[PDB]
Amino acid sequence: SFQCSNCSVTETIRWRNIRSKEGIQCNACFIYQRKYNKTRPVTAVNKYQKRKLKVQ
DNA sequence: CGGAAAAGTATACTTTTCCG
DNA sequence: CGGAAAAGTATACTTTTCCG
Ligand SMILES: [Zn+2]
Repeated sequence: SFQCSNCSVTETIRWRNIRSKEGIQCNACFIYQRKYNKTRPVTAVNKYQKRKLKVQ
């Protein structure tokens, strides 16, 4: 176990330290940044439709 | 007030390393 | 030398806010 370089929560449902230099222990900083860094992959949107296809 | 897009967190699949 | 297990990586999928 390590720590995030922004969050800091030992109980990480799924880590992301990625042996390199920094240690993004959390899954929030990397995955949430999808839209906050650039154009989030439309892949997650394609399945997102699963909700939008039921009611609209 | 409702729906659409943003957002967020878990999970599913995958990989990398260690040890029998 | 290969299997196993946890971390890694990103999409999946449901909720919420906000504007039409
Ligand atoms: Zn973080």
